[PDB]
Amino acid sequence: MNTVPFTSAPIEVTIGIDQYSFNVKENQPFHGIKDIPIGHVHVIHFQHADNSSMRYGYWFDCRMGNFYIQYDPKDGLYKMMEERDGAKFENIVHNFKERQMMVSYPKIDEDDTWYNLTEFVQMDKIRKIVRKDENQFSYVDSSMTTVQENELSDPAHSLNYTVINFKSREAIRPGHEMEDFLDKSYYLNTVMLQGIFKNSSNYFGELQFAFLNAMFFGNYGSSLQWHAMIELICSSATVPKHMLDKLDEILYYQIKTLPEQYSDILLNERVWNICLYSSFQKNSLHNTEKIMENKYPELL
Amino acid sequence: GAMNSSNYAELFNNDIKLFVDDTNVYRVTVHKTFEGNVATKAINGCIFTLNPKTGHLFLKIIHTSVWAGQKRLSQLAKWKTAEEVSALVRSLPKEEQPKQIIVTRKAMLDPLEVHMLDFPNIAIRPTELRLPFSAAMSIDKLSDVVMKATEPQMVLFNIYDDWLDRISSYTAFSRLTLLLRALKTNEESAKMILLSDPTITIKSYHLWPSFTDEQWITIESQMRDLILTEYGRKYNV
Ligand SMILES: NCC(=O)N1CCc2sccc2C1
Ligand SMILES: NCC(=O)N1CCc2sccc2C1
Repeated sequence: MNTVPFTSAPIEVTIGIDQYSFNVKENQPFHGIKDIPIGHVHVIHFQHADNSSMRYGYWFDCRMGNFYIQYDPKDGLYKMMEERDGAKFENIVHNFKERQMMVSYPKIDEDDTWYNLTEFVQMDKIRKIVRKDENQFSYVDSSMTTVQENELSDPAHSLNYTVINFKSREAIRPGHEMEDFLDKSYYLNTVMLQGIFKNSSNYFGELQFAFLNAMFFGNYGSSLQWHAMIELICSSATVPKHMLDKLDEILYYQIKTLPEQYSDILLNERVWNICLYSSFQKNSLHNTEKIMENKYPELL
Repeated sequence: GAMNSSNYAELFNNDIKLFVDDTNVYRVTVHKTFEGNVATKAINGCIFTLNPKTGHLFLKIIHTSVWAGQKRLSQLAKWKTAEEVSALVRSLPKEEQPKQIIVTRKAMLDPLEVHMLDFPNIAIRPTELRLPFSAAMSIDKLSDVVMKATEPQMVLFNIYDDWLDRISSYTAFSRLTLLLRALKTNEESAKMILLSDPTITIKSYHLWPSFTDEQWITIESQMRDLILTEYGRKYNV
């Protein structure tokens, strides 16, 4: 179990750690989160009490370093930092745990939600979508745009998702125009899976990361990426049977974790109605279709 | 964006453009089988691709053989149309290629867009206008060449005959759309109007009769009557 200590909490902020959220009052004696499960990526995120504009946060993996949070009063946000001196860090954390100033990652033991949402998400792949290579952790906020978005304005601060575009020469083989546009298996299995992602684990990893950035930061470009990656699979007549079975499970837990009161913006009616009711895979996502119908029969 | 009555003069400026109508590409007769079921028999069709400024009709005849052994024909027809239009553009010298292609039905947008990915600078556009191009098979010489074809074939016609010698392309298009609207609302009446007078003839290389300027005003008037009437006979007004 690892620890993300905080230097202090000078401004009133709602802090989220994965799917959980808690409030810290201005200058309350808060010195971090302890008992964070090793073996997964994590995200620690922030919404200031004063300005509900800009949710922001940090993707990290405690196996890759000792990280802490410190408010910066010049740039006005809680910044993640790495401590290189290991003995210094252990001593800081031990003092804060002794004085009981850290809240506890409240993992119910029966609870596999965070695993099911980050199964294929790797820190090494996150870092290639979010470029800032002097840090082992990756910053994301609500306003960041995607590479494809910038093609439709700062590249250093972009989300470098894999561009998917159904009416593009990458997507459409000369001479197979109708075939490839109505059944995207070529683009899925050859261009993206074999060519770009190499395997379905990396594909599912980007899909899961996009959903999480959409849900936790309301990042609009990530929501577009998540829906596109779903649509490309649902619109392919030929998909490995293990990928369809895993997709159903992935989407189930995403739909299950989604806040009910954000479903109106984070879910695209056209994509979901097509995927569940018109597409080649309309019959292949039983768990996802059942939870969608019981939880959001309106959207449909 | 889409084309409507607001931007109606753009059709006659100096940017090359083509209208594409696919209505007549996949044509069938429906009939009963000996077992009392219903089947279709396809007949020859055509793509109607027209430069509205010059009257240049590129009429691509779609022979029934193109459908043999194919499924989902009404959907294939749209992609067949787009493949032929793309082939037509590629066959033209760069300086004759259109800068815009306007489709008369929105279902052609994605098929044409996908076939034209190689032409990023050709705009594919829909229209809000209700253009009567489907009545093109009511023009006798066009219907005749489509029905006699025994193989795929492209036939070149000027849909304005010689009109541009006397009238502008705005006026010629307006006359065309009036003639075609009439033919579409009441083909028999429309055609009686056009050929009532034995003394007026159609030149061998023309589609429409050789009318004087004065006779066109009378003709054009007679066509507007028909379209109003048949709108009463159809709306009891
Ligand atoms: N949302 C109720 C709350 O205030 N909690 C529960 C979630 C977490 S995770 C660490 C501390 C807390 C405190
Ligand atoms: N005066 C020439 C003319 O009208 N043409 C020839 C070129 C083409 S391309 C399609 C139709 C036509 C009709």
